[PDB]
Amino acid sequence: MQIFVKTLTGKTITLEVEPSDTIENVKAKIQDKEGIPPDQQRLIFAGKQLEDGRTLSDYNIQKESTLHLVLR
Ligand SMILES: [Hg+2]
Repeated sequence: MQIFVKTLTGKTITLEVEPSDTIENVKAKIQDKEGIPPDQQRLIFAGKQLEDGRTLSDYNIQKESTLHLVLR
């Protein structure tokens, strides 16, 4: 499914992911696509900071959802 990642620069990146994917993989996808080191990625959804060991499904993130990316 497709999801959006809104960065603080005003750029929104599109990503193809599965609800079963882990947050660490999502960060991996972002680094692969935008080159942002995973260690600097702070993802937020619904006011919650996402944890590397959890999955998108754990947070109820569905298609067309928008995550927020703040660089650490
Ligand atoms: Hg938002």
